[PDB]
Amino acid sequence: QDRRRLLGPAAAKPMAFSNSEQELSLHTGFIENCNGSALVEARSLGHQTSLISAVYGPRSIRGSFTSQGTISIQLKNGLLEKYNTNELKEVSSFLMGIFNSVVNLSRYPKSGIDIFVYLTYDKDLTNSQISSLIPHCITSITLALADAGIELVDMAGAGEANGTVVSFIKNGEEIVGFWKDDGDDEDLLECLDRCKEQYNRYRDLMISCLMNQ
Amino acid sequence: MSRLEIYSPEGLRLDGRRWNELRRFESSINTHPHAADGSSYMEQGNNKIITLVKGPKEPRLKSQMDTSKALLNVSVNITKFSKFERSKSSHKNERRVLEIQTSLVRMFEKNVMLNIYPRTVIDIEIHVLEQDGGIMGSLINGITLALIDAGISMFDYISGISVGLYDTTPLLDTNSLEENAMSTVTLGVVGKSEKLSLLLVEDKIPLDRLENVLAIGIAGAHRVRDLMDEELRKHAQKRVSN
Amino acid sequence: IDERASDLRMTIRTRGRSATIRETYEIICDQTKSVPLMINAKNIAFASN
Amino acid sequence: RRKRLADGLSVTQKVFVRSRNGGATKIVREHYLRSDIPCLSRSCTKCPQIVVPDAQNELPKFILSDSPLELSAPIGKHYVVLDTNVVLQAIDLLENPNCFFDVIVPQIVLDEVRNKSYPVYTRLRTLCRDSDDHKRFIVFHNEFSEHTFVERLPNETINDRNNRAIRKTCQWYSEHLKPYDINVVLVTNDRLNREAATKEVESNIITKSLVQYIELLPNADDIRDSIPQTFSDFTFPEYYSTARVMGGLKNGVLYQGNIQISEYNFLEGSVSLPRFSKPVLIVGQKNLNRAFNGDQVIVELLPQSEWKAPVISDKQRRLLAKDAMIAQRSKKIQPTAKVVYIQRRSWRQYVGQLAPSSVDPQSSSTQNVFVILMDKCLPKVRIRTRRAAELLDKRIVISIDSWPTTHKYPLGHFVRDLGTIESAQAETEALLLEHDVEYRPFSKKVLECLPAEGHDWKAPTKLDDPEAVSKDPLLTKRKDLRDKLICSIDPPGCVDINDALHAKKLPNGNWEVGVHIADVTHFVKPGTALDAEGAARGTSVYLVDKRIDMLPMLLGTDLCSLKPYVDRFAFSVIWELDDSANIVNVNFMKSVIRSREAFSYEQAQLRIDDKTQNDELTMGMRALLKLSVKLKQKRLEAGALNLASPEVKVHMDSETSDPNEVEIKKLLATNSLVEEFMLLANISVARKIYDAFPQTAMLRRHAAPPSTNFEILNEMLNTRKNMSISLESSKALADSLDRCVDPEDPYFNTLVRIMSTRCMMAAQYFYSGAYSYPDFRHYGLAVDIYTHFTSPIRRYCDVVAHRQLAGAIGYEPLSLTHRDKNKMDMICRNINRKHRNAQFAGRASIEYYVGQVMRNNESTETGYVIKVFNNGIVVLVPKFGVEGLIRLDNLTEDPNSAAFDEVEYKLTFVPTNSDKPRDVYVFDKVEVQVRSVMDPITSKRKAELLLK
RNA sequence: CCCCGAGAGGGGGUUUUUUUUUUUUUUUUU
Ligand SMILES: [Br-]
Ligand SMILES: [Br-]
Ligand SMILES: [Br-]
Ligand SMILES: [Br-]
Ligand SMILES: [Br-]
Ligand SMILES: [Mg+2]
Ligand SMILES: [Zn+2]
Repeated sequence: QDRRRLLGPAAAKPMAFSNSEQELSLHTGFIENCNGSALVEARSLGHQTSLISAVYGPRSIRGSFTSQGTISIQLKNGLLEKYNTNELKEVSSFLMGIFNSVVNLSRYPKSGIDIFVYLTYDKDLTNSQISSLIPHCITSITLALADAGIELVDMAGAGEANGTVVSFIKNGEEIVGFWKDDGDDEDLLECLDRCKEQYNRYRDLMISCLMNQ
Repeated sequence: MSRLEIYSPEGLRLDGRRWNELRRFESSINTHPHAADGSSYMEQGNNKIITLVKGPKEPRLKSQMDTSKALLNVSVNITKFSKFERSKSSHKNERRVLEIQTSLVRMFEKNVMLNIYPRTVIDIEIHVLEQDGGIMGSLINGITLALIDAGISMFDYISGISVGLYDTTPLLDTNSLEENAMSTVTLGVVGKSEKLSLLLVEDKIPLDRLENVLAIGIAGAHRVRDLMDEELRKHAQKRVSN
Repeated sequence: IDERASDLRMTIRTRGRSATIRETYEIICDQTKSVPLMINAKNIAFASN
Repeated sequence: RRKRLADGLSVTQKVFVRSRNGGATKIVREHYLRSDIPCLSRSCTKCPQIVVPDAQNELPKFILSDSPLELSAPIGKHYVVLDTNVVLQAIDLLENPNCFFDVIVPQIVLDEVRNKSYPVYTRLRTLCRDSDDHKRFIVFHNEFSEHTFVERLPNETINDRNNRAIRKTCQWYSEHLKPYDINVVLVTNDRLNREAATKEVESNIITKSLVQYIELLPNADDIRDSIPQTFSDFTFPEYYSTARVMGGLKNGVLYQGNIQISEYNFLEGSVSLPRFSKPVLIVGQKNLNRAFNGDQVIVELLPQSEWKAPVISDKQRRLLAKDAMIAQRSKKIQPTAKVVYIQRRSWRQYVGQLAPSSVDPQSSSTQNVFVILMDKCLPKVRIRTRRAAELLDKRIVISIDSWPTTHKYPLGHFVRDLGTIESAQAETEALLLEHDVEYRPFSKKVLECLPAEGHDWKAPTKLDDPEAVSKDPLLTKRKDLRDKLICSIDPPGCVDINDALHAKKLPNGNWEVGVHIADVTHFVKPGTALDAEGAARGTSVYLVDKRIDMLPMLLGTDLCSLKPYVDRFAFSVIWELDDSANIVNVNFMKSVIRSREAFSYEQAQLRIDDKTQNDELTMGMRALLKLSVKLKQKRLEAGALNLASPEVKVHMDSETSDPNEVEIKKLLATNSLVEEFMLLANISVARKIYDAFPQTAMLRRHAAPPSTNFEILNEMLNTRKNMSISLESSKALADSLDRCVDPEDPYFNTLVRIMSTRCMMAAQYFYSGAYSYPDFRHYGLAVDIYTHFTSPIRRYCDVVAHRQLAGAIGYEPLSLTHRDKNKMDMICRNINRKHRNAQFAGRASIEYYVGQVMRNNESTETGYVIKVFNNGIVVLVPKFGVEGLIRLDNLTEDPNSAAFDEVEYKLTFVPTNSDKPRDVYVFDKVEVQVRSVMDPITSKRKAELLLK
C-alpha cells in the first residue's frame, strides 16, 4: 500500500461492530520538547474530551521580513474520534483569527509561533460535534501560550450553547470570535449569556492553574 | 466492433460532418484582462478552454532564475466536470497531465523568444471546462492565441489538430466517440510549414497509413492557423481603430 | 456471520461465456463478547539501551 | 440555438439521457446541418451538381430509377418512403422480389430500427447496399439535411416529432421531384400520420397503410399473404416490464438462460443457469409462457411447494434460491420455475407445410390455417391465406410475427413457395435453409473484388518482369516450383482442387516431399465483401445434388484451383525426410507451380499398380505411397485413432432422372496417400504459426472422450460379446477397438467402430490464447498441435491459417483482425457452428436421396441391432446406411407377452408370422424388409423396417 | 560597458476508466 508506513494487508477490512455543568482538569508545562504545553480534560453527560496543546516558538522564519510575528495553528486527529480534514482546517482558521487578536505580535519580529492542538482522546458516549470541542481548544492554546511566555492582551476563553460558540476577552465585554452551526432562530441573546458564563468559569480556572501550579 | 455508423456509406459521420471537415472553431482574445497579461477562450467543438498567460514578470523565488532566458511554465487544469462522468479524483498530479504540461513547454520553448526576456518568468495557466476529443490540439491553439495576446514574441503560429484512422478512412478532427472507436494522431504544425512541433501517437497505427494521416492533419492544421489568424486580425482592427 | 445472508453469488458475463463471483460473507464483530490475546509470555522481552 | 458556419454548414445540439445499470447520464453531442444531401434519384438534375466525393474520392451513385413502378392515378410513378413500424413488422415483404422496387428510408427511421432491432437494421442496410436493377433502397439523411431537419416543438412527444420528421421528408421529396412527375407514397400503419395527411392541413402527402398499399399493386393477390398479422381456453400471464427484469437480474431474483424443449415432451422445459448446478425445470404450459426451444428466457423460481419430485420480499426469494441449490445437490426433489420474459427469440424463417386438417376446400375467402414446421421441437403456426389450396402439398417458408397471451398458437405469415414435397428442388432448398446455409448467388459487391482479368487471368511468365513486379511487389518473394512434377489426386468430378503433391530423391539419399496448397489469400483480402462473405459462410457445404461454394466459381473452380497444364499460385510446404519418413527440416514458401496431371483416386491407383508406366511422375507417386505407409505406421504407433463411418454414395441414374442405385465408396491406397501428407502439412504449419503468433493462432483441438460415453458401450460388450475398450489412452482405445472383431461376421468390427464414433467429443477450432498448451491436444490424431490449412477454397479456417503462415515466414504482415483475441473468438465460434451445419446438411442430403431410392421398393437386406428397448428395437442397414425403428406393435404379436432384460440387452418376443419365442440380443445380424413411407404428420420420409 | 563629481575619486554591469445476439459424432479428398 504505502511505502512510508506499515498498513498491513490490503484484503483486510476494519472491524465493524453490531448493536455539575462541566468537569474540568488543567495542567501546563509537561512537554520539554517545546516552549509551552497544556492538558485540558473535560467530562460532562455522555461526552468526555482529553486534548493536548503544544506551542513551538518564537522560531526562525527565513522569508522576507515582518515587523510582527506569524501564528499558525494545526489541529490533529487523535486515537478515537476522527474528524474531516476540512473541518479541522476550518476550526484552525477560526482559532487563528482569535489569537491574532490576543497575541502581542509586535514583540516578535520575523518570528513564527506554531501552535499544535492534539485531539488525543475524544469519547462519544451517547450509546457537527466539533462545535463542543472549540471552547476547550481555546482554553488549551491560551494556557500553552501563557506557559510558553508569549505575551497576551487578555486571557481568551469561550463557551458553547446549542451549536453556537463565542469567545470573549476583557471580562466578557467584547468578542474575539463567533461561531454558529445548526441551532435555532433568534437565540443569539441566550447563547451569549450562557457562553459568557462558561467563559468566566474557564478563565477563573485558567488563572488558577497558571498561578498556583 | 461498433454498432454505430462511425462512417456511413454516404460519407457522413455521427455528428453530420464529412471525413475532412473541422468542428466549429471559435476563438476569443483578451477574455481576462484583469487576471493575465494575455488570455484566450477556445471553443473547438464542445471543447471549452480558458488560457491565461501571466508574464513576463519577476520570479517568486530568486533560486529559480535564468539570466539568459525566461522561465516558461505550463499548468493544465482538467476539471472534474470536463467529461460526462464526473471524475472523483483530481488530475493535478496525474502522470498523464504532467506529460501534457511538459509537452506544451517543450513545444513553445523553441517558438517563444525566451532569450529576449532574461531574468523573467512566463506562467501559463490553463482551465479545461469541457472535453470532447482532440483536447491536446485545442490546448495548443489556446496557448498560441493567449501568448500572442500578451504581446510575447514568437517565431510563428503553432496549430494543433487530431486525425483518427477508422480502418482505412482518415477522419479529421475527432470527437470523444470517434477516439474511443479508433486510433488517433495528434499534430502540432508550425505556421504554414510542413514541420511538426508535436507528433503524438498513443494507439496502434499501421506503418503504411501513418504518412497519409500526417498529410491530412497538416492540411487541417493549416486551416486552423487561418481561422486563428483571421480572428486575430479582426480583433486587431477593432482595437487599433478604437 | 449471518446464518443465511440473502446476498449470494454475483454473475459476471464475458464475451460469450459466463462466470460467477464467489459469495462474499460479511463478517461482523460482537458488540460485547471478546477473547484475550494469546501471547507467548515467555517471549515478551523488555527494552533497554 | 443554431449557428451558421462559413461553408453554409449549420450546427445544433443533440442532447439525450442514457439510462444504464440504474444510472442516469446526460449525453450531449453536436449535430451538424448540411446542405449537400443527395436525393439519390436518376431523375434529379440538381443534386449531382452539389454532391461531393467521400474519403476514397468516390461520388455516391444515384440509384433510384427514373421510371419507377407506375400505379393507378393519382399515384402514377412513385417512390416509397417507409415508417419505422412497417419496417420492423414486414421486413420479409420488404425483401420480396415482386414488390417495393424504389424505396426511400429516412435516417430517423434507420436509427430507430437500429435501436429497436439490430438484425432487422442489418437486413435493411443489406437492401440498400445490394441495390440492383430489380430492387433499389436508399438512406436519405434527413436529420443532417437543413431542409428537412425538424426540432421538437414545446410540449411534443419524441414519437410525434419523429413522425413529423418522416412526414417532412416526404413533403420535401414530393416538392423536389415535381418536375419529374414522380409522387411519393408514405407507407405507415401509425394512425397519427394518416390522420395528419387525411386532414391535409399543410402540404399534400400521399399516405397509405401497409395493407392498403399492397391492395394497389398489380400482384396484390401474390403478396397479400406476406402481410404481418376466441382462440383460447386459458390466457398466458403478461411478461414483466424491462425495468422489472433488469432489477431482478441485478438483485439475484431473476435469472436468464437458454431454454430446452424436447420433442418427447412439450409441456416441460429446462433452463441452464450459471448459479445452479443442475438445470432448472419448467413444468406447465403457463409456466413455459409461449417460449420456443433455444430462446433466451428470464425465469423466476416457483415456491418450494410447487417443485417436482422424480414468498414476497426479495430476501425470501434469495433464500428460496439457496434452498434450490441445496435441493439440486440432494437429488431428491428438483426446483421448478416459470419464464416471465423472453430476452432473445430464436425466431427465424422456418420451413414447413400446411396441415390438411385446418384447411377447408369449400372456403373461397381468406381463412386461418396451421403450418407444421420441419423442426420437431417447435409448435405449429397460424397463417392467414386465400391460396390455401395452392399451398396444400408444398414446402413453404413462414416467419413468426407474434404470440399473443390470448392465442393458443403463435401467429405468422407466408413468405415463399419452395415447391412440391418430395421434389429435388423443394427438398434440397428446404434442407439448406433449415441448417442456416446461404445458397443465394454472390452479390455484385462480392464479384467486384475478383480480378479484372476474369477467366483469362495468368501467372506471370517471368517473376522479375517490371510490369508484374510493379503490380505485385511481393512477387519477388514468390518461389518458382514449375520445374517440379506436381499432380493432384481428387475425386472424378472435382473441379475445385486444393492440394497437389510431388516427390524427388535428393542426392544425399533423403527424399524431398512437397505439399502444395491453393494460394487463396492472394485473391481474398481482409476488409473486402468477398472476404466478408467468405467468413460468413465459414465452409462450403457438399450435397449429392448441388454444391454451395464458399467462394465465387471464377475463383474456386478456376483461378485458385490447382488445375493441370496451367501456371497457378500456391502456398508450398517442402520437407526433407529420410527413408523412414523422419523430418530432418521443413520450409514454408509461397510459390508458383504447374500441375502435370489431375488424377482421380481410381486413375491414380491404376497408374501406380500397372508397372507399365515408370515415368518420373509415377516413380514419385509410388515414393509418396511408400512414405505414406511409413507415416501412417508411425502415427498409429504414436497412438492415432482409426474410427470409421464410410457413408453410402447415391448413384443417381445418369440415363433417367430420379436416383435408383445406392453403392458404397471404397477407400483406395491413394486416399491414404493424400490423407497422410495433408495431415503432415497441417501439423508443420500449426507448429510454425503458433511459434510466430502464440496468442492468436488459428488451431483445432479434439477433447478426450469421457468415461461415461464408453461405459454404456463397454456394458453391452462385456455382457454380450465379453469384451471391453481400455480408455486408458488413445493407443489403448485403438488396440482394444481393433481386437473387437467377430470371426463369424467381419462387419461386426465395422459396426463397433461406427458406433464408438458416436461417443467421441466434437473437435473444435480455437485460438492459441484461449487455452493452455496441453489443451491443444488432438485425441483422435494423437498430436500435440494441429490446424486446418490444406483446403482454403472450401474452408475459411485455412484462409486464416494461410495469412498467419505468411506473416510467420515474413512474406506479408498479419492483419490486425487475426491478432485480436476478441475477433479471433468470433471467427472460431462462427466456423464451428458453420462446420456443424455443413455436416448435418450433408448427411441430410444423403438421407433424402437414399429415401427416394427406397420410395417404391421393398428388399430383404442385412440389418444390425444397435439399440434394444422395451418399446421396440433399432436396426441399422449398412447397404443403405439408414437406421430404422421397429415398434413393439409391428415387431411381434401379443405385446404383453414380450419381455425386456436391461441387464442382457435382450428383447424376447413372438414374431407376427410365427409362435416361437425368439430372443433378439444386440449386435445381431438379422434379415430386414425395407420400406419407405412419408409420415402424414411430420412430412418426413422415414424408413419403416420389418424384421424377419 | 553604464551612472555620478571644477581636479584619473566613487557607484553599478542584476543568482487500470465509454470492450460482451447464449444451443446435440474423429480424420482425408470432395
Ligand atoms: Br505492511
Ligand atoms: Br453497408
Ligand atoms: Br444464475
Ligand atoms: Br459463383
Ligand atoms: Br503441364
Ligand atoms: Mg485435393
Ligand atoms: Zn435531387
